[PDB]
Amino acid sequence: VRVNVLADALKSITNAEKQGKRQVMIRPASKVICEFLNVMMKHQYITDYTVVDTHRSGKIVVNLNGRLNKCAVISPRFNVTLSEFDKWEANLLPSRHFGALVLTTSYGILDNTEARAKHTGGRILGFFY
Amino acid sequence: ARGLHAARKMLAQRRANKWADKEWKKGKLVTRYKCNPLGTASHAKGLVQEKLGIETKQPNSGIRKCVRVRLLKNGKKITAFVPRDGSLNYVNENDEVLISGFGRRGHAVGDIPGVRFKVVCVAGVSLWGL
Amino acid sequence: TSKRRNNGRSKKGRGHTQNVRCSHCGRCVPKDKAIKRYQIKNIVEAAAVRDISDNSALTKYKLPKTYMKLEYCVSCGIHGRVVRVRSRTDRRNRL
Amino acid sequence: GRMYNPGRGISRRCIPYRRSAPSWLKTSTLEVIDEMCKLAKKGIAPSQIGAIMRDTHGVGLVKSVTGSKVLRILKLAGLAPKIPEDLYFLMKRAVSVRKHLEKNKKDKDAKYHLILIESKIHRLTRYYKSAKVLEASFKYDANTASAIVS
RNA sequence: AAAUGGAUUUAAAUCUCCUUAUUUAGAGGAAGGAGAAGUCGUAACAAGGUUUCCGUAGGUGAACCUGCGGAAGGAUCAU
RNA sequence: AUCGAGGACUACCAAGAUUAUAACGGAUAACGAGGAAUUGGGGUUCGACAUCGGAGAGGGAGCUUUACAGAUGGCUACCACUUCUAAGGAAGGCAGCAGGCGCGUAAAUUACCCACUUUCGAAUUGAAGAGGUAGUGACGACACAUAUUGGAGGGCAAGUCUGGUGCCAGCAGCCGCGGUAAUUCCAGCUCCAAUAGUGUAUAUUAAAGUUGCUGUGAUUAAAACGCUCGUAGUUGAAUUAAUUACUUUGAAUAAAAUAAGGUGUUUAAAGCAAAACAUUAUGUUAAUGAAUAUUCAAGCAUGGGACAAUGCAUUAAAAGGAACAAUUGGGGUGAUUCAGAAAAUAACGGGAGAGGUGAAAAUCCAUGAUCGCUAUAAGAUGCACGAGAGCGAAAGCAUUUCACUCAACUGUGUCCAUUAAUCAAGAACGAAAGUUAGGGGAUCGAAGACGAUCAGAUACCGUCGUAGUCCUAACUAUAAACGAUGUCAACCAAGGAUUGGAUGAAAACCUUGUUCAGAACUUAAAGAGAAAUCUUGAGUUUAUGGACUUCAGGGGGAGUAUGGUCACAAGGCUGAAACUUAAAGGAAU
RNA sequence: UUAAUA
Repeated sequence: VRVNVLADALKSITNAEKQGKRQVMIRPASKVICEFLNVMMKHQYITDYTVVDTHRSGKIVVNLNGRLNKCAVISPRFNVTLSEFDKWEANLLPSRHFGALVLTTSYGILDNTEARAKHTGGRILGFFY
Repeated sequence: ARGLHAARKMLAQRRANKWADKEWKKGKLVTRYKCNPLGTASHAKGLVQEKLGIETKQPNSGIRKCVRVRLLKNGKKITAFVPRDGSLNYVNENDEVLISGFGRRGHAVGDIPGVRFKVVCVAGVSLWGL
Repeated sequence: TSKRRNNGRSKKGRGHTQNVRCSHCGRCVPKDKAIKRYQIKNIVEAAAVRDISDNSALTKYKLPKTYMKLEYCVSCGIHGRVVRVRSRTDRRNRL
Repeated sequence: GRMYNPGRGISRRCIPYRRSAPSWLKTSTLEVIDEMCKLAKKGIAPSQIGAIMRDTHGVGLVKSVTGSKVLRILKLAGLAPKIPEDLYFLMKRAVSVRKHLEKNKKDKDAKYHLILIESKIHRLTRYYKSAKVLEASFKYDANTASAIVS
């Protein structure tokens, strides 16, 4: 059964970009899925997206432009203390200038860079190069 | 069990799966104190009682000189090599010797037919300097 | 390992099939695995057809044929030259 | 897929993207409630009640007309059956299989499917007890279900 | 208020059973491993000369043989 | 009763307390902690021993004094010891400092003094084997002169130099070198590494992504339960403008140690002191004490509420369940029913062979066989149709009729509203063989008996033939139970065909368009893999994490021994160790 | 038809 909708969405997006597809469709939409896409847009990894309302937790269509190498979700969302940031980036990201994590915090869903600026930790969601 | 609250099974699986480690189980179960003639000791002392010569394996030829030792701490009977050239003539009978291991090879080592122990002293100094 | 993708059988969506008897060995082989060949021949050989037709008591009686289905085990299909051992890349041909 | 066998079918219904009643529909809630009320008194399951309204009265969705579901309507009138409809039909099948099994003792496939059916009953009974639909004193028994289901 | 008599409390010590644990002797029996280029066969790898293997049953100096049902890891992806 | 709570003890009353989230037991070569060794991150192993806490003084037990002891450099008794003795009797407890015996691979002087730190005392003064100084000290650490240790085939830097040795002696951690021309033995010379150190042996750590959270593998190398149901456990769709968990700051918290701040112990390891300059009594100065930070698991407070759990009214998931309509089904059960092969019997014809083999033989036949026709009655079986077709959780399921069931697909503006997925313990079904008791007993046929073949043949070939093969009831619970590929879910390159539906066209059957479900097949310069090969995955994995369960750790010993449990039995489930060995194994040329 | 071993 669908345990993690975000995992399904990020696997659909990564698969689409490996094939060079222009746009992809995600069937179950969520707040967390929308927030993850917004973080990826602020770094200009996806052009934009639209949300269709099907009265049944509608679908999302995401436009991709040759820039998203891999976006993946992280299984059980570990409680990331502020001191554990660089330990996670050293493991999940390619270098110190390229990628960005995604964390869910009381101040919303933010990447590692601005969560460090806001001085707040939380559960880790995923990443993208 | 890769979940966030699944720490009971993850910890319990490593307890069970660790018993299949041949090198790790041997050092934990109670056999070093009953089935080891040397025991935990690195070196052991015993009395020489018989001078022996063991033939080597098939792809080799010759007689491996060695001695039979009766240890003090336990009382078991073992066989001990006599290191380098012509060192068996230096070893007398009914005297105390220091017996100390070998590498461990595929368990047995260098006098071929099952010997795993080498005489390092003859009461004296060394079945080296001697 | 696997010399054949289908394991030499013709069974895909089931677990068991009945047995048949080799026409030469008498061996028991499953129905799908057996080498099935069909034979349709006249009851009179090509030499004797003329002789029978000469002295016959019927106007234009047409000689009947015999029909029987022969099933062979793998060992008795190869030995009897029913089938031959083929190339590694020619095994895949099913025509 | 299905709970107990590897079958996987997606035969569903498709609610239209219109939560309000269609323009051509003119019957008010009073006729809908009483027509549904009369059907409940006749001993008809709520799932079948809605179908009869849809096929005959053209009221395909009742929530689009009255604003509340069929079961909520029946509870307000007090005509909702004490045993939930889906659980009731499951115990009707377990009784029927058991009756056939009394005379045919050698049927080993009916014994397997009876086991699957009763496992479903214990799954639904557990859920409805957490939902407070069924009192905790309720318990499914073969020697008893033959009478209440009847 | 000292010797001393008596009754409780806490009870060492010893004896008799019983249990557990560890070590160790034993005629004989059934095993495993290693060595010695010892007798007897040809079981397996080629269609290994009766295709091989698995479960079970029986038999036999020995590998093993045979009955029933499977598998191809077959020597057939094919009428 | 005690200083005091308290089953701490007593009397009466009640039946309670703990346990799969591991109680009760067993082991420890187990005192706990601060900490130590090694580590990229995560971790692994150790901690008797500086300091804190606990316990003990040969073994228990019982007490005295006192504010504090169940004290032992106090006492009493018992056990095991040791010493003196005038033979009557007596004290003593080095797990205090030295030292001695024993034990072991393994560990120092029967020294001097209270001068430093501090404790006790009637007190500025006396004691202190606490403490300090000295002696032994290649356990280790630091600085520093000018020589030893191991090796020279590869791993691994260094000799295809010369003398002896002749598969011997030997070297050799592993591969291996040595059978007379040794690069490996024993020596001589030379140089290779480190250097006051350097080899060996055992053990910890890294190497080991060969114990996996980060982080493994399960088709074929070892490894997916035979299959389904199922409790605990784990994981759970979207959705809303009181606690807990999470997160940020702190409070409080012994030092030593770790990190780290300052400081020329001549540097350094150290120490926390010394001075830099004031040429310093003066002055910086009332000088330094690193802020010394930690720090995990709990506990306390604080700001936030995104992601989550327990709270106490949204929709209608290409989640799930139920209902209905039309069907599909070698799915199952019962009854009914058809077929003729083989063999048996009855009658008739015929009259010398028949079986069987490579050739034969054993065997059957004149009591008439084999062969031919016609009749019967049981057992069993279910050809051709029959397929890379269908159904079933798997095992498995095939003459046609009638019932009883069941499941699934499709169709749906029908209902519920999270009811779900995977699942230790537990439970149904589980081929064939085998067991128990009845019936049946045709064919075939483990055992057995003959005849051939062979050197032998207990086998292959032929003939006969018991248990069995068949049905009913009850056991057994194993297979190469295989797709050697766990269950659920998402994404996913081109096709042609097929099974069952729905829906248009073309007049049930058939040809076409679309779409749902099922068993499959072909192509790939792409993805993966050690390759074979996989593509309705074995793909989306060092760019490693969707959920859950089971299993594997070189080959043997061995699925063996023992223990437990199930069975009438055979056997099934769980299941080692000693010892042995440098390979065993997988795919391909 | 028979064809064992180094």
